[PDB]
Amino acid sequence: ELLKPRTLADLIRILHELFAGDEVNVEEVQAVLEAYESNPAEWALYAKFDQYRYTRNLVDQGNGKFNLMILCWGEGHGSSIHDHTDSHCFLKLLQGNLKETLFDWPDKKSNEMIKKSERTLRENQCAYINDSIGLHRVENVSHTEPAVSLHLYSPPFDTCHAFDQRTGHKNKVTMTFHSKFGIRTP
Ligand SMILES: [Fe+3]
Repeated sequence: ELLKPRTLADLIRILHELFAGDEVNVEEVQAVLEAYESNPAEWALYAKFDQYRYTRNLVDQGNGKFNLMILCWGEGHGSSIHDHTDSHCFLKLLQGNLKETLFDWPDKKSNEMIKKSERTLRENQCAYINDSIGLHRVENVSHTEPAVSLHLYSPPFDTCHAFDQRTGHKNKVTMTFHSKFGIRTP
């Protein structure tokens, strides 16, 4: 019985219920993430920005079933084109807007990766991606507004691939956490 999360802490408790088992009801997880109304005071602790690139701030480790993290995107900050390491990946906007560009998996032949579509993710929306859907890039294209997003990955993963848009070639990257549980982790 999915109820509206009243707070971030309530959302986290609900997520622990939704991930108690071995499978993932994607539509229910997405619905509960979308139903949480972002309250900046509840997540200010995790919203630690860096001047030069986006930061990943771990919020909850989901008792091993998922990583819940907050990403903080300065103006003009964006990601690589990347995969999600055979995990579910939910992305909910907490503040601002992000541009999501979707790409197909490259072929063996070296070729330019041409976007398949793009969309603007707005405040409180929750999007979803997995490797079966494709690859994506996420970018804060704003010149004036930092963006903050809440990401849930299940199972948790510490590495993924970045893809060269000019060729489709991929390189393994290790995810680093800027902070964990509100504590800066150099
Ligand atoms: Fe992603």
